[PDB]
Amino acid sequence: SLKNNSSIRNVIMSASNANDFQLTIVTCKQFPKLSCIQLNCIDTQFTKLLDDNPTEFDWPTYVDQNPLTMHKIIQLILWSIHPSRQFDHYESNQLVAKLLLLRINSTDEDLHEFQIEDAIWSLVFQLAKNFSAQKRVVSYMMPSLYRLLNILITYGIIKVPTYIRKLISSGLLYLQDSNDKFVHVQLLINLKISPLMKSQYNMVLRNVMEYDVKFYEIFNFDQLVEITEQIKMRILSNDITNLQLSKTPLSIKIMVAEWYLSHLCSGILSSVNRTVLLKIFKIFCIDLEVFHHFFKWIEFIVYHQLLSDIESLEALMDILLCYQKLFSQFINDHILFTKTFIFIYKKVLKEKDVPAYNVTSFMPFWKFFMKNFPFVLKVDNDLRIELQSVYNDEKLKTEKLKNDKSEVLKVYSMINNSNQAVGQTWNFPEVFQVNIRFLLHNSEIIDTNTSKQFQKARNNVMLLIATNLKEYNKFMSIFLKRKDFTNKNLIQLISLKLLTFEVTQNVLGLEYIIRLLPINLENNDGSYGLFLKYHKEQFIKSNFEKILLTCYELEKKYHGNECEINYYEILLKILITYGSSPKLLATSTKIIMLLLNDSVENSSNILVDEIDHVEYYVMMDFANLWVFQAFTCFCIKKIMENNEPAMAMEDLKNFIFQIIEITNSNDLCSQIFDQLKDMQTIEMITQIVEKDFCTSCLQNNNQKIDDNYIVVVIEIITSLSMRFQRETSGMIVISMENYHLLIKIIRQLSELNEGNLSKREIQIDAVLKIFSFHQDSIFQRIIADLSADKPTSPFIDSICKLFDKISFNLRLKLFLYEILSSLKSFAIYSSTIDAPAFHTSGKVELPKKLLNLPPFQVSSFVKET
Repeated sequence: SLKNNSSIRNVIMSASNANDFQLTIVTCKQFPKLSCIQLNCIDTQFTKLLDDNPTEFDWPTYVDQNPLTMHKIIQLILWSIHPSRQFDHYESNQLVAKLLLLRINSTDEDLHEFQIEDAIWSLVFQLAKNFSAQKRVVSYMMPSLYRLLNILITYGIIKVPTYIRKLISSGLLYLQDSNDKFVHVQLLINLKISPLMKSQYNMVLRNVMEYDVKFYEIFNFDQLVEITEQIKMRILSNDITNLQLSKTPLSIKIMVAEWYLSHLCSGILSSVNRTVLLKIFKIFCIDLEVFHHFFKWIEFIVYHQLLSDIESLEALMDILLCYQKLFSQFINDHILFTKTFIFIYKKVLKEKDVPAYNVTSFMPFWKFFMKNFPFVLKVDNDLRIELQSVYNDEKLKTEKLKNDKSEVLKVYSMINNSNQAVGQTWNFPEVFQVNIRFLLHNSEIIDTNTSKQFQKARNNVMLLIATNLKEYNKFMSIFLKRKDFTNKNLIQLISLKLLTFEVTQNVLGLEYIIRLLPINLENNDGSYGLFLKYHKEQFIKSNFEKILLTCYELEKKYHGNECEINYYEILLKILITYGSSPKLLATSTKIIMLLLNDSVENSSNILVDEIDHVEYYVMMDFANLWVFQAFTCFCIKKIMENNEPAMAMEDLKNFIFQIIEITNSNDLCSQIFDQLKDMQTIEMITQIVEKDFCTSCLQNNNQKIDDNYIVVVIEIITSLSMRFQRETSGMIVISMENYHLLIKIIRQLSELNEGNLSKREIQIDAVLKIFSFHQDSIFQRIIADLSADKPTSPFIDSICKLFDKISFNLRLKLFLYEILSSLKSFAIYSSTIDAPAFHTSGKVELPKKLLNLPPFQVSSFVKET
């Protein structure tokens, strides 16, 4: 409510980001300016995945501001962090679209988005390295928005008309204007019948000095032929090459996917094994047909079932899908489909029948679904019991021998005794030799070996652990080979518990270019799990700094890991803790420059000696990815506060805070910065944050003190002050502390000044009232004032009481809200006095005057109006 005035001011507005002069030297990238912060909203988005975020946002009417802001967040920071981010954004937009009551502020939103996309092109301009990365990354975000936007709320004709109007402006040659139109026109994914007349005509107009030139449509036909020929027979290498060739044009790939999807659906024979992984993986390369893959999977589900071993592997894909799985909305059918597979299986030779990956998915569905149905519940209950029963019967060795014998196919070599002792070595050796090459004539043997290894592990957990430990000690297996092994059967936890320093670096990043079973979840889970292990490894890794391999990799990994890791609330504290340590750890000015590296990496993310103010400006550039900025601010604040002199802290703390706030000079950004500085300070120390608030209160009082004398720039000053003061108050409330700094002289002076002139009160009433209300919001100051009256001799008048009375008299018709606040304060004061008078009564006699002024019934209520 502190920033209520600011919201009204916002109109159709746009955002342009300009690099700072200091930033240009360090090649820093500016973050597009935002009308509103909704930082809490930004924080929510990071932890939104695998939770029911959509129903809850509905509660807050942030569609006018947050939805536009949400698009920016989706575009800006997730490569692997938010796989379902564009889809999630579409869902958010879709929800808003569904909840439509008026034509106004609905259809236009799309127009505004188009304008924003156009704005991204403007930012790139000509020959700007910093601008290009932002614009280029912005161009990719715009392409994703165009795919999502086109499907639910976009017009092919309206977009074309806007582009035509735009060229007109660019009659005089402009380097920036020509490229953007061509780039956007190039992959708008328009319907073929509609697009040919319009797209070709547009190209003809821009044909001069254009590389694509004429016959853009023909290129689409040629691309479709190339995609189709490779797809029908073999051409696995060719398919990969086709994407590389077709990287330039997104639209051609989209057309090809539809043709591919139809062919897959038509074939009566069910897809199985490697082909399914290859079919989806190849399709995965083309970004546009995300839905098509899901539809194909469902149809496979709809169609006769494939091999059982493949089905287990297939679920892996579903697990990777995560939040994106929800978009398909085939969950009711899927449960039925899952049950159908359980019903369908008959001729399965695997005794173990492990369902842990499947059991985990079912558990996620129960937690995620939050609903009860007849078909779903019975199937889930039935699935848990069979796995439990096999484990209990797992100890018996006849079932183990029988399962082992079938894969082995030899009756005599049961190997029942010491199966782990010999089979594991064989499993370890047989699997290792052919997995890397992946040229085995028979697909059946590797699977059989894997099944045998799994069975042994299930049979004796302790024995399996011992065997795993033994393999590590021997160290006869290459690290590259080991990574492949970990993906399919070896446990990451065992690798994690005991590993070589060189091995640990290898363990963190795995290459999936070659076709293989998806291992996206285990790696994702470890990263999500902790911040101490990674930081510790980097620190230990950083110190050696040798051989230009592990050390080089570690620096890259740490920077990459922070960017990759989502700014979760739990994660942010860890991130702040690590960032603070990094900043705090450096003992030299040159290292200070190194942090510069982090900001550049964050604003890039592509696979003389100055002093404090430049750093403050760098902190100021930020839009949403504020964990790093917050940590830096907190460290700086802590250093300034800890000057070891009481006098020194006031001189420096006040100056630093004012400069940082003055430099920001904004609303949402300023609020975020104050909160971040406040949040970081509060997080590090509850008392230090309280100390900052007292300093802030003193700073606020000084600003408030000027108010009587200055009489100027109320709007700019109040917005920064209320927001900072409000944040401090929130922190204090959170800190469960009612303690406040004492500045009796300033509040009284302000009240007297306001009371004396009616006209003065009328001018800038909202700013004055909000400030006074914040000051009296806390009951700590009020209780102290009451004590003095009891303490003071005789019947001497109270200045504060007089000021309050004057305000009550004076505050008539200033604002509807102002009156309410005044009434509330008066009511609260009487209650406080009553609370104070709980012992024997100290006589005041000013209560009657106060009581008469505030009433909830009859004439008095009207009197307030």
